[PDB]
Amino acid sequence: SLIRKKGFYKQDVNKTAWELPKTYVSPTHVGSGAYGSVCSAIDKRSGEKVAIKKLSRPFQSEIFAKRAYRELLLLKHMQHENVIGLLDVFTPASSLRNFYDFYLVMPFMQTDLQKIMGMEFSEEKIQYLVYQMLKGLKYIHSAGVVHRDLKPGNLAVNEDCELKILDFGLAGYVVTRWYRAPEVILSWMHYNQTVDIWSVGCIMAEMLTGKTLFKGKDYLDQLTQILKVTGVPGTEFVQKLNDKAAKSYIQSLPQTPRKDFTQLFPRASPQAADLLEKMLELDVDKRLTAAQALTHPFFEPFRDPEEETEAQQPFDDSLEHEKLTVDEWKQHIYKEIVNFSP
Repeated sequence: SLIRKKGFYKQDVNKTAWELPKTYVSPTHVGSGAYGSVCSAIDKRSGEKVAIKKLSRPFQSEIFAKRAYRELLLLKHMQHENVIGLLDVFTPASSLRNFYDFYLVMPFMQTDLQKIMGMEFSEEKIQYLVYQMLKGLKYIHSAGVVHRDLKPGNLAVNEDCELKILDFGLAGYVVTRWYRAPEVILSWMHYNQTVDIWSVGCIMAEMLTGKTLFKGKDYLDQLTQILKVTGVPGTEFVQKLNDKAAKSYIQSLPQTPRKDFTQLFPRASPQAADLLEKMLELDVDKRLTAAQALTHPFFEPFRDPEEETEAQQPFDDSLEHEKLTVDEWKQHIYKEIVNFSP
């Protein structure tokens, strides 16, 4: 019968109370978000700086509980240098009655691409960063997991430009959708894993030019911006649309041809423009996969096939379809926390 597990101490971080194991010291506020908040801390077992995410009221609803469970399972499953992973998971709770939240411990990353975007990117820096993005995507895709909301704010980077993908596998009024694939925005055919490769294309274009590639105040406005770049698609593509109205709209447009991408991107190398052309492709069956993109000459200076690993096993969340009670989800989560091993 306890207030918290032995070896836990209570401390305020960013004016909220955290409960941490003795082994994590000097907690320092990093940020507050939609599902929790993050601090940095020193693991006195090594002196390594780590990030700790405190989940905020994950058991407030079945929705939040389910997301918390899936996130924990996803982070545990993936084992790849360019995919954010878990060093540790803990809760101060001593029982289910006491179980209100838990904490994820992760490699500390200084910043993210959104924060350093606009700063000047040599093509070498773009090669390096995009290569790492694509290795991470190859890996999660190979486990049957897509990101679906890849954007610069989800790409963590450190001082050495090492990169890790955040917030994968967890995907109104007018939220920004600048990096989302057209087939997702318009739901005009079913998407495959290359939805994320569209996003890579958008992010790479922005690193090249300094400007967001596509914006728009509504979906049709954004589509108009996209077609300025892709050209109005022809017969092979149009036949694949499952939205009759969208098809008719496309067939009724001024039928403006695509590219030249070396003209659209006047400062890009031929290999950069060629890769962009193959990622910013409306046809989801022709768009490059991550594995294919990694073989492109743009990455020749950095390519190491040995680093381009696949997940040995598919991500398997049996309870993904299940509708359980918060108490039931708690037990599942509670169990998953105990079983963890670094």
